[PDB]
Amino acid sequence: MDDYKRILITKILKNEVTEALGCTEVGLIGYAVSLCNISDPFSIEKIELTLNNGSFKNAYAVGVPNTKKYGILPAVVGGLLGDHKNKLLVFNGIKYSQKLEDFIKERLKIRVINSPLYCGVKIKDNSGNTFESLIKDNHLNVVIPKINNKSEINGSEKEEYKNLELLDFLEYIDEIPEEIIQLVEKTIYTNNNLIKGDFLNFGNDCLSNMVNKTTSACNTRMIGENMPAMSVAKSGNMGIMATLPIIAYDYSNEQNQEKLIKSILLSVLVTIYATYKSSYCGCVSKGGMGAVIGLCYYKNGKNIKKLDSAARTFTANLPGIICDGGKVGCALKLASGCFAAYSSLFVDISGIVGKNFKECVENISEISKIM
Amino acid sequence: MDDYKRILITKILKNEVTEALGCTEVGLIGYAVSLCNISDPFSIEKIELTLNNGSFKNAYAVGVPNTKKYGILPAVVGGLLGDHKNKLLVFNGIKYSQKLEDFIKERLKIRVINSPLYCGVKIKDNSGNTFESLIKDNHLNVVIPKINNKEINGSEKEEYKNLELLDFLEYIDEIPEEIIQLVEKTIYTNNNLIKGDFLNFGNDCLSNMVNKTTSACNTRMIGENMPAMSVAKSGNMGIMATLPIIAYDYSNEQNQEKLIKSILLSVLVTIYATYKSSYCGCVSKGGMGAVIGLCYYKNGKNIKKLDSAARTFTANLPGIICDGGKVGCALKLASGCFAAYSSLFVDISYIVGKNFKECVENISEIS
Ligand code: SF4
Ligand code: SF4
Repeated sequence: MDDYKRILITKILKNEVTEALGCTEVGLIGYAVSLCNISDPFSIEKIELTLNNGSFKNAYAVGVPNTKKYGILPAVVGGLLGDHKNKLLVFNGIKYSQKLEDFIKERLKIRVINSPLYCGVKIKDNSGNTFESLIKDNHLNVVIPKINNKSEINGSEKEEYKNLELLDFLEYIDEIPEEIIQLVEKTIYTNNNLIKGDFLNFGNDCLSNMVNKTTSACNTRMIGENMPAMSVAKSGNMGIMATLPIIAYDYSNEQNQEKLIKSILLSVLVTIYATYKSSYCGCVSKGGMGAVIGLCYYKNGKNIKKLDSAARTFTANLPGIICDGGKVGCALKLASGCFAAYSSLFVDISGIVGKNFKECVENISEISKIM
Repeated sequence: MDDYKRILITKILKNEVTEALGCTEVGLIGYAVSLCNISDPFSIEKIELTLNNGSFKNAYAVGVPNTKKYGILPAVVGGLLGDHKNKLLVFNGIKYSQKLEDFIKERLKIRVINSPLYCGVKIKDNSGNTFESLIKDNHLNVVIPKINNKEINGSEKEEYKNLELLDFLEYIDEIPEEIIQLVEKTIYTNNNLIKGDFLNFGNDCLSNMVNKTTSACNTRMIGENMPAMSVAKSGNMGIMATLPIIAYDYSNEQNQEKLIKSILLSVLVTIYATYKSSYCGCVSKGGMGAVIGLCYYKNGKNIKKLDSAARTFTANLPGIICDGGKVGCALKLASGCFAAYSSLFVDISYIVGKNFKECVENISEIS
């Protein structure tokens, strides 16, 4: 109950657990375009968009909220209508214009580079003036223009979090502040609304519900429904993975909101922890690690001996950072994570895996660095 | 319905679908030791065993059939009793001796190297004579001593690689009675491996496939004196290709006529994938046979649906790492069970090939 640690955890929670309208492929392009502040989008003589291949190879199949269209073209058009102050929710409240899409289709040129996250926007208008944007590395790292949005978690606050143990997260889920309780309740509500039908259902059993509900929420997001998702560390998929299996497991079990809240928070805490300790398919390795720990708390309580067994079994049955199948193969990856996390609660491991939760998170983090 | 196709397929079915007693980790050590032909195992002054790390990190937790012990020590002791003519099945009919294990424990020295498959055995006896064995690269590639090598031919294998899924679908309609008995044997042999609950979480079709496949897998791992019908010398690959289809049939129509066709189709696809690739790999090739086999039982010879099942399974391909501790292998098969079953309910648009042959080559490229 360090109180100083409570202050650290709560700042990390408000900085990483945030809303996002649409996938961050289209959300990033829209926000980068929106930062140019083109007063009259019909004045654009030419527009160049510079994206990395890691964000290009998937944006073609992602639907843009409030447009009824899919791909990069409506993400840029949407950006020209949305407000830069909305950040990741740039597509919110936009009134789509087909006349603008027809005008922009002609002047839009896309350059693709092989590098980490990069999203540059260069615009030249009829008057001869030029405009520039640049979001690099992190989904909210705005390089151009200069925006003194001072609070973002600095390196010391991040390093202090990486040094925490599972025992601290187990103590925190008892001493929860009311803002964090409302943030967790918001997360549970936001991602619950994403469930809109059957995507991969094969029964009424607990596992098939987790798979169906997690994949339905995942699909709803990817098709471009005007519904925000509560993302964890800027990843909408990682927030879905960390929450939906626990929401669906609660529904199929006690239906205890008090327990659901603690388990969802524990899961989110573990997810951010793994993300911080990781290097450059982390959705299911980091998100699924939060899910397996969260499900283990609901099913066993604060039994460290059983929480450590769940982490070793999950790490042994690691899905595979493949990712390669665009999106929809993205939902299949979440479904696989659902299976790995649920099955890990019924097997105990006696090599390639660590001894405890902290050792396993570092082993996963090592796999993502070299491979 | 070419007559030359029936000839090559049947000759390959009898060459790849064979029995196996214990995991090929322990089976390899036993066979390599057995090739030294130590007339009196109690005459051994010293023994050195040279294994690669890819086979050492497994063998400590693997049980040796007919010994009631686990590990390298009883695999070497068992090898000193078994016949080199038994090959991979060297542990069959052995009468374990604790007195020999006590004597050998003292003189056994293990050297571990970081290289592809290697299993060398050097022995020096009380009389001053020396003996040597060496199996490297393939589980049956005996380098030392020089053997006849017998029929697995390069022209025949290449002819099978060039075949299409259409040939395997035609073959499951004109099956020879020896192949029908071989498939029936496979279904029976691997069904007997199911010995309890390993990973059960319900009564549903999927949880049955997972539980039965992992229980069968575990039985083999613990060294029970029960052979398993391996596919291309892999017991795990043989389990993966058959158990989900045996457990799906049990939970569905319980049709032995369709079970045989589906099991054969699965085995055919497994050998095909194995031939197409070099150098985890049981669930990618064995699970590909399982997904095609399950798709035939559920949809028949619908090529449009068989191609969709292959693309979905290739998209949802399990982990690349070979799970250690041997316990991790049961978990890998369980994951393959999930990937194969779930692939029959999702269709993929547009990595990921267009048809079954393209997907097998994509998997082969990853390995
Ligand atoms: S495959 Fe995994 S890492 Fe890649 S986008 Fe989908 S969930 Fe994220
Ligand atoms: S982890 Fe995969 S490749 Fe390795 S032994 Fe197990 S099934 Fe075979």
